[PDB]
Amino acid sequence: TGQIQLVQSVETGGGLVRPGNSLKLSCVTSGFTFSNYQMHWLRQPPGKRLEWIAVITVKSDNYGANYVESVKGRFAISRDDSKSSVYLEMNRLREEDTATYFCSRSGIYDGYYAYAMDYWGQGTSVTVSSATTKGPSVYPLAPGSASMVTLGCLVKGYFPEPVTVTWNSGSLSSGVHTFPAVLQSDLYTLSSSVTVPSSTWPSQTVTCNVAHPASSTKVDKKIVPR
Amino acid sequence: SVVMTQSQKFMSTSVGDRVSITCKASQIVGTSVAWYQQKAGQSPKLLIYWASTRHTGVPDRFTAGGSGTDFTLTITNVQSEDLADYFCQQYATYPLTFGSGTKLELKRTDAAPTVSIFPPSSEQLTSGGASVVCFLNNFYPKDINVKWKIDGSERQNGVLNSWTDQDSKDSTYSMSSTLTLTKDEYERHNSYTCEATHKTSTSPIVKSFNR
Amino acid sequence: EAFKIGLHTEFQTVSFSMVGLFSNNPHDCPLLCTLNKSHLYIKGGNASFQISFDDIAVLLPQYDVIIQHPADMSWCSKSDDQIWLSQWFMNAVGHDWHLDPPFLCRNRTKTEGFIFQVNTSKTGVNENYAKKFKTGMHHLYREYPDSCLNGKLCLMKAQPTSWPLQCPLDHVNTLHFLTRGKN
Amino acid sequence: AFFSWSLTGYCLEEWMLVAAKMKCFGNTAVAKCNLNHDSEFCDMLRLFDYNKNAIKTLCGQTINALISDNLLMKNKIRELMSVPYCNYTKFWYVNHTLSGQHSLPRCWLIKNNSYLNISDFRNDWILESDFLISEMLSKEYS
Ligand SMILES: *[C@@H]1O[C@H](CO)[C@@H](O[C@@H]2O[C@H](CO)[C@@H](O[C@@H]3O[C@H](CO[C@H]4O[C@H](CO)[C@@H](O)[C@H](O)[C@@H]4O)[C@@H](O)[C@H](O[C@H]4O[C@H](CO)[C@@H](O)[C@H](O)[C@@H]4O)[C@@H]3O)[C@H](O)[C@H]2NC(C)=O)[C@H](O)[C@H]1NC(C)=O
Ligand SMILES: *[C@@H]1O[C@H](CO)[C@@H](O[C@@H]2O[C@H](CO)[C@@H](O[C@@H]3O[C@H](CO)[C@@H](O)[C@H](O[C@H]4O[C@H](CO)[C@@H](O)[C@H](O)[C@@H]4O)[C@@H]3O)[C@H](O)[C@H]2NC(C)=O)[C@H](O)[C@H]1NC(C)=O
Ligand SMILES: *[C@@H]1O[C@H](CO[C@@H]2O[C@@H](C)[C@@H](O)[C@@H](O)[C@@H]2O)[C@@H](O[C@@H]2O[C@H](CO)[C@@H](O[C@@H]3O[C@H](CO)[C@@H](O)[C@H](O)[C@@H]3O)[C@H](O)[C@H]2NC(C)=O)[C@H](O)[C@H]1NC(C)=O
Ligand SMILES: *[C@@H]1O[C@H](CO[C@@H]2O[C@@H](C)[C@@H](O)[C@@H](O)[C@@H]2O)[C@@H](O[C@@H]2O[C@H](CO)[C@@H](O)[C@H](O)[C@H]2NC(C)=O)[C@H](O)[C@H]1NC(C)=O
Ligand SMILES: *[C@@H]1O[C@H](CO)[C@@H](O[C@@H]2O[C@H](CO)[C@@H](O)[C@H](O)[C@H]2NC(C)=O)[C@H](O)[C@H]1NC(C)=O
Repeated sequence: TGQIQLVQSVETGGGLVRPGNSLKLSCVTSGFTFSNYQMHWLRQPPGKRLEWIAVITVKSDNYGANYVESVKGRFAISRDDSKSSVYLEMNRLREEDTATYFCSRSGIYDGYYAYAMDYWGQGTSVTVSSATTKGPSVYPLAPGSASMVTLGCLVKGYFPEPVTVTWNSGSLSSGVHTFPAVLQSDLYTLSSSVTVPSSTWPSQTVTCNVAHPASSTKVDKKIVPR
Repeated sequence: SVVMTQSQKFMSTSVGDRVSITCKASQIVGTSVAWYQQKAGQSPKLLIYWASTRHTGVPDRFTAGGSGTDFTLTITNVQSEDLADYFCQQYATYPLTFGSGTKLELKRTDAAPTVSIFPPSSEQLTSGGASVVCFLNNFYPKDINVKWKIDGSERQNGVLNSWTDQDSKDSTYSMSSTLTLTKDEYERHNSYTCEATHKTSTSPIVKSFNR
Repeated sequence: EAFKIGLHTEFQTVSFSMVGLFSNNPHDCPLLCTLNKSHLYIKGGNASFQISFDDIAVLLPQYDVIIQHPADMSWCSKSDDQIWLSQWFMNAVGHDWHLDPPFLCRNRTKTEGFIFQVNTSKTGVNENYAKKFKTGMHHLYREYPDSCLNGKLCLMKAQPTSWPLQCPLDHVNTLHFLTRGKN
Repeated sequence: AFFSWSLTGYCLEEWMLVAAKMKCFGNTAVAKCNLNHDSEFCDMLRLFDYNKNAIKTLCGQTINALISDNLLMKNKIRELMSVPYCNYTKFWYVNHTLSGQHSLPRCWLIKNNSYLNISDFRNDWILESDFLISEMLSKEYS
């Protein structure tokens, strides 16, 4: 047989859902007899450790399933052996279910069946939030005082992630530091810095280019000296 | 639930050294332990199972041991490709639980932060807000403390701090601090100071602005 | 094979076929076969177990089902054949449900699979039990390849398996299993 | 309470032997099997006969009426003491080719998973070949 492959997907809609709605993840496999292996669903929340969610076994054991306590009654793991696929239906979603979800396979180890995962899916980001899509507000950061000069670009009040920040359409690459976004009041905030020579600025124009695809926002902010 | 404790969140090393990541279970789990590697939050990679058996395809740089509650993953002759996150897992009882994780970073010579303070923009003041920014770029090690002095008084209400991971080229870290006040409270005062404390110098590095 | 002892008398042989003995009967009789030094097998009814010996504690007393009385094995499996074969095996090896240490099985609600584990380690306070078990295995398996060394940890695990179609048929093992199985 | 499967010229079917060809043993020899519980050959014959009966008329309820428990225990103890023992598989007998009279087959013992060399039990088939002659002349005189 060929390459072992496990590819996840969202059956209906995208990974962004509101609190209270449903969501069905799927995971299709190839390269092994799917009907002979037990399949698991797990999730990794941002900042928190990996959590086991569910397991489903084979036909010999009547497609039995086991769940963690927090998802019992809300989640349902299923499998279609004819399509070599495993599915996780998630109902009554809460903001605490925001995580990267994984399907995984468990096999036999040293001659004994155990729940160590030997193959994983690529991951499906799932965000449960009641925040509304809004483009960002871009503010330039210039120093008040007059070899190397560091300038900035502040991107505040946007949802959802991500936003793409560049400096002069990518011309300025060395000396650029873009920091991870932080969530406050259900809106995201980001800062970017660029270090250009005293010859480059303010003699030549330095402009940060911010792109938010969800709101279709393309902003070019030139940093003007104080 | 069984708690798999990895007390070292980060661990630095150099190419060629030998590194040892530990894991401690809150309950006795025998040898029902697996070790996994993960990069950039992507799909994890099975490395060790039954506490001491290496998975097929894993280089022989990875070994592991332990039985009961104390388990240890050892990487001899570390390579650049081995820099990643590593975590343990027990499968002795439901629910399966994993360790918090240990990020393996690259050891580097010390560097001091470049501090730069930025007053709020005029466009932001028009919108009723005022964000004072402070960049601290390219430092090593990552252990830094940042304080804010508004007219001398130390402020902690409104601080938003964002840290970046170790850069792939210079192996340094960077950080941004942001004070989000209203326009009125911003105009209430005159001087703003960003103070940094790093082990490169005992004197805290200060960058301030007026008006 | 044959040869002549005199000119009128002759030495001759006759060999029985175990294929015909175990194929032309409708009674489901237990099969005990030794495939190699590390893997033993036992079939009974619709149940079939691979028996192995190593230092891996697949089960732990804190998390798995402790078996102290045959009835306790109701939680080990959903197939009555597996429970009955496990009880019959533990009876045949000579396990005393009254005075011997309890053994372990996996709860049937867990989905790893059926399995049961006996300490069998020939060390310390277990050494008497480990001896008796050994003796039992010498009666149930002809030329029993003992893998449990002295002073070492050697837990036995029995788990479901497909019967090896290439395992030798030995009826002496079945006879010993049927005779010792009485209780 | 005799509790011994009576056999009652006994011929062995093709599926019973590795020779894949029927083999008949005289009445005088199989008559010794009746109520004799120190012959592995008779125990094997009783097992095969009980099986052939059952597929015409759940396992191991009448086992002690087919095999001798003490003989099985003896052979197991001999295996464990690293001396030759019986595998209940191959059996040998002496046959007077002229008249067709033969002895009751005895077990061909094994040691270290190998059948004993013939010389290593010659005293057995010499003695047997003696007794056979003795019981042929006793039949001729009757
Ligand atoms: C009681 O004890 C006796 C003696 O130990 C056993 O008899 C032996 O049984 C084994 C199997 O348990 C037999 O081994 C097989 O023999 C084949 C060759 O046999 C021929 O050649 C030998 C001499 O070399 C003659 O003695 C014999 O009569 C035959 O003419 C091989 O083909 C086998 O090897 C292959 O087996 C499998 C088949 O699927 C393959 O997958 C393997 O890879 C391998 O190539 C095998 O070795 C042995 O021949 C028997 N000896 C005899 C009859 O003298 C009894 O079986 C035992 N009774 C029990 C256990 O109930
Ligand atoms: C199957 O049975 C076997 C044999 O009974 C059993 O293995 C033994 O387990 C015991 C524990 O029950 C081990 O006892 C240890 O032995 C040595 C002396 O030989 C001591 O060092 C130990 O005590 C010290 O160390 C402990 C470490 O945590 C401390 O807690 C303690 O305070 C002491 O400082 C301890 O008594 C014994 O070594 C093993 N033997 C072997 C050969 O492994 C096994 O656990 C059973 N298996 C099961 C039930 O699955
Ligand atoms: C005793 O027999 C068992 C059972 O295996 C079966 O019988 C053997 C005699 C052979 O004919 C086998 O092909 C047959 O299936 C043997 O167990 C098997 O051992 C092999 C080799 O060690 C194992 O293969 C390895 O398995 C791991 C995990 O999959 C991989 O890392 C390796 O790539 C390799 O394939 C195999 O898993 C194992 N099978 C079972 C069911 O246990 C056993 O080795 C044998 N012992 C001796 C001493 O001969
Ligand atoms: C065998 O297991 C059942 C089920 O246990 C639950 O599921 C397991 C997979 C595992 O996650 C356990 O921790 C779960 O409790 C046990 O029966 C349950 O017992 C619990 C309390 O222990 C009770 O709340 C449930 O209602 C019970 N469920 C049922 C269906 O009866 C059972 O006790 C276990 N057997 C033994 C011998 O331990
Ligand atoms: C003892 O030897 C005799 C003589 O070889 C065997 O009887 C012969 O069997 C063949 C068929 O195999 C017949 O064709 C002959 O006519 C028979 N000769 C007789 C009866 O004198 C006899 O089978 C042997 N006995 C055993 C138990 O093997």
